[PDB]
Amino acid sequence: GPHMKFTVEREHLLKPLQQVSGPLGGRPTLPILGNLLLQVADGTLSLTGTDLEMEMVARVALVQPHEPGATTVPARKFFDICRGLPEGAEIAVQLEGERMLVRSGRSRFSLSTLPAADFPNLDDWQSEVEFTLPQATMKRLIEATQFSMAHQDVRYYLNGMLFETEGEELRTVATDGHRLAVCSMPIGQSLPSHSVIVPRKGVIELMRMLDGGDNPLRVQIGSNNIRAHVGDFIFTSKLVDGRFPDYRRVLPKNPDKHLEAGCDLLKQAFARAAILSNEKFRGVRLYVSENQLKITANNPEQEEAEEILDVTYSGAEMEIGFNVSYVLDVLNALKCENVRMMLTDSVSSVQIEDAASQSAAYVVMPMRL
Amino acid sequence: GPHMRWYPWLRPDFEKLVASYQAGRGHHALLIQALPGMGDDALIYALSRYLLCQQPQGHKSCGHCRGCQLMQAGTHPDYYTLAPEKGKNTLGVDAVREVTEKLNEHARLGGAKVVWVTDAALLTDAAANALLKTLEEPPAETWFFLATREPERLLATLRSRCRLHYLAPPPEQYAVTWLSREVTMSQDALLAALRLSAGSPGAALALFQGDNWQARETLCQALAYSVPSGDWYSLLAALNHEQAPARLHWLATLLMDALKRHHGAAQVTNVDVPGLVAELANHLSPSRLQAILGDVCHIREQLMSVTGINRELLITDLLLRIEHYLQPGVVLPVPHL
Amino acid sequence: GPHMSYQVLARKWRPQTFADVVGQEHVLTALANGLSLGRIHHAYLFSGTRGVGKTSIARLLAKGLNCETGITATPCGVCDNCREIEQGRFVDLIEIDAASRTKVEDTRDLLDNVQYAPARGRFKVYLIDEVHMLSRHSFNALLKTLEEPPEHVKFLLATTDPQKLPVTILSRCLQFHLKALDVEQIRHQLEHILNEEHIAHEPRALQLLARAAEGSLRDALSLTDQAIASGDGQVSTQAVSAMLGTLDDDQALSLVEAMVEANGERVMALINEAAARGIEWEALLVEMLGLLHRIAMVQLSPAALGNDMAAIELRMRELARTIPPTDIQLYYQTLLIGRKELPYAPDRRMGVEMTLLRALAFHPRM
Amino acid sequence: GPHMSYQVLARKWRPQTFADVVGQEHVLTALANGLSLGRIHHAYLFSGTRGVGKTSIARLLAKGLNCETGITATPCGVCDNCREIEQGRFVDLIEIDAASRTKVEDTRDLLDNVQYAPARGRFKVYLIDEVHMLSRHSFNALLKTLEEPPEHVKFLLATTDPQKLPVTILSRCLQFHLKALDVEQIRHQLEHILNEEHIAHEPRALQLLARAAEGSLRDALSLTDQAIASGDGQVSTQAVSAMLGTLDDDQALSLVEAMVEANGERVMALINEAAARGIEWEALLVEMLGLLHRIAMVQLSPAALGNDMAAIELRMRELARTIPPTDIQLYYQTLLIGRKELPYAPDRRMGVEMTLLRALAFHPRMPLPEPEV
Amino acid sequence: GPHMSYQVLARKWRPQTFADVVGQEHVLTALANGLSLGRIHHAYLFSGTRGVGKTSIARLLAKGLNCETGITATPCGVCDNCREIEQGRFVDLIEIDAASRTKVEDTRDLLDNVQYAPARGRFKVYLIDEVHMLSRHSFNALLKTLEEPPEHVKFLLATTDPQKLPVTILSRCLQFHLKALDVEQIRHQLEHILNEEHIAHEPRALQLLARAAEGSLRDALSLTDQAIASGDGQVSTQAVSAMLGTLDDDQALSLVEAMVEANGERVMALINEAAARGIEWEALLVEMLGLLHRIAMVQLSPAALGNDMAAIELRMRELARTIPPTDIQLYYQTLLIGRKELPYAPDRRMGVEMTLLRALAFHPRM
DNA sequence: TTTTTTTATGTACTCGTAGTGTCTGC
DNA sequence: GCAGACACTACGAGTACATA
Ligand SMILES: Nc1ncnc2c1ncn2[C@@H]1O[C@H](COP(=O)(O)OP(=O)(O)O)[C@@H](O)[C@H]1O
Ligand SMILES: Nc1ncnc2c1ncn2[C@@H]1O[C@H](COP(=O)(O)OP(=O)(O)O)[C@@H](O)[C@H]1O
Ligand SMILES: Nc1ncnc2c1ncn2[C@@H]1O[C@H](COP(=O)(O)OP(=O)(O)O)[C@@H](O)[C@H]1O
Ligand code: BEF
Ligand code: BEF
Ligand code: BEF
Ligand SMILES: [Mg+2]
Ligand SMILES: [Mg+2]
Ligand SMILES: [Zn+2]
Ligand SMILES: [Zn+2]
Ligand SMILES: [Zn+2]
Ligand SMILES: [Zn+2]
Repeated sequence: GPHMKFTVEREHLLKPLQQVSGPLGGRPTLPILGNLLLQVADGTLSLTGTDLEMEMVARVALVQPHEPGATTVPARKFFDICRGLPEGAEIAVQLEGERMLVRSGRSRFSLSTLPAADFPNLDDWQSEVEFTLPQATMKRLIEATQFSMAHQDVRYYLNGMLFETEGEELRTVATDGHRLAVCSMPIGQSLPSHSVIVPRKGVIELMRMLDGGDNPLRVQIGSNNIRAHVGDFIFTSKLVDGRFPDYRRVLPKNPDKHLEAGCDLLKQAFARAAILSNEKFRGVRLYVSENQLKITANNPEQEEAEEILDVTYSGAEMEIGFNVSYVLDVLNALKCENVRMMLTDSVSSVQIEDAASQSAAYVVMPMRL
Repeated sequence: GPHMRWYPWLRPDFEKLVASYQAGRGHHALLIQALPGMGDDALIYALSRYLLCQQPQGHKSCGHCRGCQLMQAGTHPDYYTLAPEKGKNTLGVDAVREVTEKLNEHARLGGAKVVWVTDAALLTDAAANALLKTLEEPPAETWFFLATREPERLLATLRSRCRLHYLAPPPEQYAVTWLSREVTMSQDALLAALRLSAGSPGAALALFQGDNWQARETLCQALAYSVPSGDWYSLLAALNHEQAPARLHWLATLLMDALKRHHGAAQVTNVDVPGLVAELANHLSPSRLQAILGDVCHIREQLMSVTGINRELLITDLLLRIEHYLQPGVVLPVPHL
Repeated sequence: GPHMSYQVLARKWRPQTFADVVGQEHVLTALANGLSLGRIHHAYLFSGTRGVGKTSIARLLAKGLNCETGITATPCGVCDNCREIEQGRFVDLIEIDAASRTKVEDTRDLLDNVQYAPARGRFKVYLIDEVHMLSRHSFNALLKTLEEPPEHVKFLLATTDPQKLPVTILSRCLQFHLKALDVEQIRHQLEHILNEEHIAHEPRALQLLARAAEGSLRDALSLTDQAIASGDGQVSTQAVSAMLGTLDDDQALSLVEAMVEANGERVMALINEAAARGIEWEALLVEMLGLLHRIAMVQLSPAALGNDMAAIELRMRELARTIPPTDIQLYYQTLLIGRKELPYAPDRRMGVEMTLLRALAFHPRM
Repeated sequence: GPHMSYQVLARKWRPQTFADVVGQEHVLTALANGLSLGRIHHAYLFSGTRGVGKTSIARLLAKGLNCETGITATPCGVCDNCREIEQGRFVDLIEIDAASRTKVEDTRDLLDNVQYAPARGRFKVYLIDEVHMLSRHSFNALLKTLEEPPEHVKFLLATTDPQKLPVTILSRCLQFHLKALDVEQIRHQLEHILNEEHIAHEPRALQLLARAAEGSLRDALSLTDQAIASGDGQVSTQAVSAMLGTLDDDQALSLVEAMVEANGERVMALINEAAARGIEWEALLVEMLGLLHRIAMVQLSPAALGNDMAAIELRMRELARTIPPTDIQLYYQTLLIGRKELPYAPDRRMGVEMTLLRALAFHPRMPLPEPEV
Repeated sequence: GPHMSYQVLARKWRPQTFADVVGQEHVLTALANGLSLGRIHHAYLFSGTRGVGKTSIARLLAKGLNCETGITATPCGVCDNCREIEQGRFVDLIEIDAASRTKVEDTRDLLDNVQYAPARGRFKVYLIDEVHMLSRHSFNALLKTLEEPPEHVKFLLATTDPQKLPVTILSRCLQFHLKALDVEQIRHQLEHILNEEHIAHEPRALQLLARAAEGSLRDALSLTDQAIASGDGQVSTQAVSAMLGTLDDDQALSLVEAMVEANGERVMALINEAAARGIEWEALLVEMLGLLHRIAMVQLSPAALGNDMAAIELRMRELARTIPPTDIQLYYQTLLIGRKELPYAPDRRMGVEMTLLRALAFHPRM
């Protein structure tokens, strides 16, 4: 029987509906694609929006007695039909043939529908690993390495993040072949070792989804997709088939030359030198001598910039040239007091980390002119 | 509308092909050499139904799992189709590039992936080349299906990276029995249609279902009028249409049968129309008949190959050149090495 | 899971060591001498027909260049770099599917990042596959980088059609012509791999596969996989013969003797009979071409004939005894042109009929 | 010699002095005289086929115009500016890969900074390589700058097909066409390079390399590097002949002689010998066509044979003394048709054999006799 | 820089008075009469062939309009603003390279500068070079400004391609079209500068320079500078002839001249010269086929020669009048067959030479 | 007095919109 | 803050041109 009794209040769904809509139907790729699925289960209404790649579900609590089922409706029509109703509204949705009738007082409107069987959706699956992450932990984890994603590079496996879970630790690795960022945080939960490659778009959408330390995040990673539950919102993105490189073999093995300096001083110096750096080749040449760091740069117009920093250096005099953007990004990410740099050879990569905490690591690969 | 109309002659092959996938040792790329409308699309569709099914049995899909439901609905995150865009008879490199970039991500439903190209002969060189490497070394659990009129017409590099399956057309007696069951018309016309469709029962059935049979009858009448008088220009009225290559092929088959009748061949492609072929044989000398046949087939190939060519000019010039060839004392073309 | 999808022979049997490479001895020797002597270049262009092994040769060159053992002519195959490049996860090696990333934006973006250091390996090898599909702007963007690249980057181009590359691109590269594999090499490689995988086979079937592969190991391997699928795990002569297309009967010689006699009745009756048997028309035309070639060859020099098949060659001696050489030459040329234009026909049978009618029209009275 | 890591033959032996260029005399003399007389135009475009020295000559001119001493046509090898420009990253010279800066948004940025004085040297040399790659708006932006540039800015434009330039751009600047090198110049340069690198060489191998270079020195030098790789560090006739995938005439001369003499048995025997060597069958037809074309050359004019074929010259002349031109026309046409039809033959050897059979059977002077009647 | 000779002849010999511009009487007289008689338009748009004087004449108009001795065709050149326009920059003369400022964000500022009163001169003068490259929105803005121009401003637009301008801009501008300079005018001017630059010269060299100028005086001046460079400060006939032969690109027409003349040695020498330049051989055959088709059309009617081939008009006319049509058809057939057979040749050079040898065999000389 | 144009892919260019960094009196 | 303001950067669209 055509039961479909939805009894919800408008203001409690407008923000979820806008959230799950997001990239709502604007692509004429598929008529079913430009639709949102309404489902009733667990005493709650699930609003599902999917474009065959990313799935978003809002679990809004019901008000009155309901009737279980599922049916899909045009997303834009539903979004516009409840965004203009004055303040609150008793949204009562009923099924008539292939139609949703939405009533609230003297406001009756119709939306032609499709059966839920046609709508692509993911059922229950055995999760390869499960995380109970505090919001601050994942926010710091993604924030400190989101700048290291490859932006549409030929190597498809680099187009995202590597979530590697090992023991009671969760690590994120992001690199593009020139910069690399690794951030590991404890979880206090014995978890099986696993490796995940979440694409760029998936991680960006996940990052602009979590906020507020009051709602712990639940992460479920399977063999073909990843789902994140923030409060009552669920996000789902497919995985990358590639294999991320072994990052522990990318970090230098014997960083003999040690440097320690102030984070603020290094950041200010690097920005000051980058003021006059090359426009598209923003790279500085750095000389380390006994307790002295000389950073120099120039442009095709030959407007050289030079600065000297008082650092704590242990090693021999050395030259190395690296780009400024990656190092400014690393220094900005490391919201610390002392920055420690590891140098091996004038032809080798440079390691950058917090001197007061062994929780993050970064690798900058120099420029060989 | 038109959908998976399964044909009996696909039964011995389908059961074979699924076996190659049942053991898991099948090739990721299966190029089907099948005549147009003979049933390659239905076989590929059924194979994809088996492949994407999460819980299959024997030689058919369960029809119960969510993969089967989504496949039936026509939407599936792991079922990509490469078809010419609406109103254009070509497959752009942009669609192939988008599909190939999508293949990088995992299959959403946790199963395998299927990429089916409707017709590999319509691939642009750029598109086929963009598909080359994707064909060569696809990711884990990725399946490619290609259909072609002629495999050798494809790119010499793409066809190399593909297991080629040939769908043998049914014997002529079996085909005529099948079409007699399907269509209640004369045996002579049915055999003529089967021979016209190169023995493919599906193409002959489609010819009878559409208006092409009426067009062929009109063209035969126009030829009957024009052969004794040389008024070949009137043939334009019957030749100029959106399906001009088919009618040019019909004329070529008629000339084939005229040359056969002059040589006395036992069987002819046009058995339903003996009067017209006899008139062509007696009225036109074989030497000029060969030239007319060659020019007609050359015009057909030119009309098919180069897109954007104007049918009016080509057909009119072909008719005028045929009329010129009819006149005595005119040099004839010779095939070029 | 060791990449179960590798069950296809064309993906499992690609060589991983210089010794595993079949044929191509000249380019292999040149590469080995370059690696050993230290005469290392920065732009290699392996050009040749399809399915000869230029991608595999380039990957082996990359393995040899980026091995921790050093710049070795024979990669170890077990080092960390070798294992990673086998896995495809190696950052320092960039494989560009130039038939897909043909735009100039991607090429310029890639070339702006050449100055940076390699992550692990010595060299930042660039494997540009199907180079000829790049846009002209993409070609012209590569000129300065190919002329004077940094000492840590190397370009390994690999095209199947070198003439479409601009001369300015061919000029900056070492051109390695990958010679097409002979019949014997293909047969030996197929026998070796089949015996490695314990698959039933017959030497005659392997000979047929090698001959019908048209000088390509990938074509022969795909045909072998097709035969395995068709024959239920065994490469049997009858199955591969019915698959590839063979003329066990003497209908080809009967067709030739009917056509050269200008007997259109017999020619068309034989065509009808062959079609009733589901003959493959291209193989038929190939057989007629071979028969006419042998006829002309024995017309020039007595003996030196189809002694392999004595039965037909006796009647062939009769044919060479009667037919003038010019008629044989024109018949062969017309059959060849018909084979060329066979794809450009509404039907293969109709194409063969065109070819035979053209052959008949030369001497219809005699 | 030193040969530090053998940093490619092409890059190592780039010219550094105006006396080291292999003989583009028509542009070398003009540039030297202009530098000596002080007639330093502000814009000139180098054109010509690949690998001839346009970029090298542009670098040489920047050397001459940036030397610490007076402006000379013989730059010094000790000058700081000359050493820097030899090593690159020079302050004044601005290597501008125009193919990477086709967009007008970069040419406008170039024009915005043209007026700033150079840090060192005299002329801020703008070296634009592959000029023909610039977009139309980029050319039109370059127009007024090229018409009236600053007094301390010289433009160094180089390309391969100057015809693609807008015609006004061709008008605003001088034009220097660098002719493709002759075979003898290439051979002498290759001998010089191999002698300076101390690598064994033979005259025939170097002549073959020069012939296969097709008038471009970079092709010659890359081919010499590949021949060094093919041999054990030694250049020999056998190694180069194997690498180029061709026969050193002679064999093909025997082929064509057996063809014109209607000696079909010898034709078949030589084909068997070539099969035993395993040469490309299309190479046989190509070489036979080339020899027939050279015999046609000799037929038209006696002075149509270079020193390269001198090893068979006395033989070749005799061919032109006996074959009427119509017979060589028939031979060339038959061989060309055979090469046309070769890819569609049942086998490449079958196609080559049938082509030879057709060539000898259609011979007018000695046709293949009709068997009986 | 060093020594006064560095001044480029294309820059130093910039006309400064209306008596210095040469060959453009139909525009100079119009400008002089308009300035003297008071007739004036809101805007003046210049157009014509490259290097003819559009920018120079526009600068002369700017000089004439802004001299305090009255609006006159001939400026004094002694006062402050006359010199400031040429030497240094003049405030009220706004020179805008429209190619550098195509975007509307610059033309908007320019038309925001039109409402301000001129500083020194009476008429605010705008000289916009290469006006055919402005963006469509910039064109809309310029039209809006031109609709109601204040009496103190007068525009000057100089361009080479007038067809790209909006019709509504052409409607409000009195376009002056400058014809390409004649050979005699170019030669006389070149002689004038060479005599007044203390540079030796020879009349045949001057005639060759004028002929090679293609009608643009800037081309003649540049070739003059190169001729002085090629040699020791002397314009010798031999040096000029050698330089033009080096730079000449009419290989096809001279080659068909020699072919129809049946001079085999000349044809071979021309093929050698074309090979030295790296001339594309298929393009050479295509151009030759085009020339033969055009000469046949000329034989059918003299009207086939348009302004597109004015440089080679006399040669093609004379080679049409002296050659019977039958030879033209035979040569066209031979060259078409040779181009058809060109790709299947040992190489393009020998293939095209073989085609030429085939053509030369028809109607040969003793 | 109303009538006429082939495609497929790529490369620039110029403009509004659109989304976001950042930072100054708000 | 801050949010508005402003700056700036990116994407799409519409147009133009080139090439085979
Ligand atoms: N020289 C060779 N040695 C061994 N196997 C080869 C060789 N050449 C080709 N193959 C086989 O062909 C398959 C495809 O080879 P590939 O190197 O991709 O050829 P291509 O040059 O046309 O890209 C390989 O997987 C391998 O099985
Ligand atoms: N005229 C020449 N003299 C000497 N070497 C040359 C000459 N032309 C080319 N080469 C060789 O080719 C290399 C690159 O030459 P290049 O000038 O870049 O040619 P292109 O004109 O194609 O840019 C040089 O390093 C040099 O070894
Ligand atoms: N009619 C002419 N009279 C004198 N010199 C001319 C003439 N036309 C061109 N020129 C020369 O060419 C140089 C540039 O001329 P210009 O007028 O800028 O050409 P354009 O039409 O391409 O803008 C001038 O400095 C002048 O030397
Ligand atoms: F098929 Be290969 F990459 F030439
Ligand atoms: F290779 Be060159 F600069 F044309
Ligand atoms: F050369 Be002009 F100023 F267009
Ligand atoms: Mg490959
Ligand atoms: Mg260069
Ligand atoms: Zn199912
Ligand atoms: Zn190794
Ligand atoms: Zn110096
Ligand atoms: Zn004055």
